[PDB]
Amino acid sequence: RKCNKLVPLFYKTCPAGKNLCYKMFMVSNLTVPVKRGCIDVCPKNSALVKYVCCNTDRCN
Repeated sequence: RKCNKLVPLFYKTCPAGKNLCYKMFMVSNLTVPVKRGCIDVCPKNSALVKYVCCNTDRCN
């Protein structure tokens, strides 16, 4: 599967060695949208980057 989104106008896929996907943003740093990538596990988030992890069609 792949992630059909990463930013407000971006999209990308992944290999078979990853697991899900997550759009990494900032906490009120810029605005909300920033970037995204693949993932292997999704525990919790942090107070520095918005780790929006998901395994839906927009990720896994």
